[PDB]
Amino acid sequence: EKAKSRGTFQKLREKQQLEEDLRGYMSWITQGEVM
Amino acid sequence: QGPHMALRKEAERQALAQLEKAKTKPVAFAVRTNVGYNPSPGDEVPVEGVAITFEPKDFLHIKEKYNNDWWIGRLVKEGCEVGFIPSPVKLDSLRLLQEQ
Amino acid sequence: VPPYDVVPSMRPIILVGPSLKGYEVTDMMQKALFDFLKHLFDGRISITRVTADISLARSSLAEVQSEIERIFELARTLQLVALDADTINHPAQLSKTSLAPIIVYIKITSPKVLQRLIKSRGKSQSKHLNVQIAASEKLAQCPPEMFDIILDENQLEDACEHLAEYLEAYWKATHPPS
Repeated sequence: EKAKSRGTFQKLREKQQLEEDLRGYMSWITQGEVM
Repeated sequence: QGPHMALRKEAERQALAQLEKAKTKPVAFAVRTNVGYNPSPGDEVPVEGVAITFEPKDFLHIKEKYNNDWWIGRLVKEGCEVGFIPSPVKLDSLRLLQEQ
Repeated sequence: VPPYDVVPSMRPIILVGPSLKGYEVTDMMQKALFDFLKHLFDGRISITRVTADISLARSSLAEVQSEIERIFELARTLQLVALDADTINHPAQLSKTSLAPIIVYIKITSPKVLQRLIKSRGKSQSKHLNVQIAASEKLAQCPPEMFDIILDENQLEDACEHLAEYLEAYWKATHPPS
C-alpha cells in the first residue's frame, strides 16, 4: 500500500500499455512492408 | 360515398402493385436528408400504411419515381423495405399548407 | 436550402487523420489496413488510388469532377467503394461535396507513442516531429461522434474485427433480403 499509493501503479500500467501500443504500432508497419 | 369509392380504392391497389414491382428494381440514385419527417393521415399518401419516415441526416436509396409527389425507395437500415419518399416539391407542398 | 442532395448509392470507404498523411508514419499505418479489406471482401469491393484533391468543389474543376463521377460510376453496380486519398486530414474537409464518404477514424490512443513511432522511422521523419502532432491533435480535438468508424486497437485482429463487422452491418443495411 505504501508503494501503490505513492507512485508504483503507473510504472507498471504505462509500460504495459506502451508495449501493447508499440506492438500495435509495429503491426501497422510490418503489414505495410509486406503488403 | 359509393361514387367516390369506385376510383379511390382502385388507385390504392394500383399504387400498391407499383410499390411491389419496384423492390427488385436496381437503385437509381440516393439522397442525403436535411430535415425530419414522419407520415401523417392527410399527406395524400397513395397506399395508406406503407410510407416511411426519416429524421435529419438520413439516407434513402430511391428505387423509382411513383408520381410528382411521392418517390419509391428504401431506408438504409437493417431489415427496412421500400417505401413512399416525399419529393422535394412534396416537401415544398407540405409546409405551405401549414400556413394556408 | 435544398432538403435532398445527390449522394452515391454506396458510400466510398475512407480513413484519414490518424497522423497527417504524406509521411512514412501515417501512410504505412493505413497501407496495412488497405490490405485487409482487399482480400476479405474480394469480389464485392472497388479499391482505388486517389490523386487529385476532391475537397475543392492545384487541380481544376474538370480533373476533380471527372474523378467524382468515377465514384458515381462505382455506386451503380451496388458494391463497396474504397478510396486511397492522400491529402484528407479533417472531418469537414469532405463536408461540402456530394459524396459523403465513410469516415473511418484511426485512433492513436496515446499521443506520446506517435513520436516514438517517429523516432523508429529513422532521421528522415525525425525532422518532422511537431508538424505531425498538429493535426494529430486537431483530429483528436474533433468530436468522435462526427466520424463513422473508430479504431483504437493496437493489434491487427482487434482493429480488423471492427473494420470487417461494421461494414458487414452496413452492407446488410443497404441490401435487403429477397
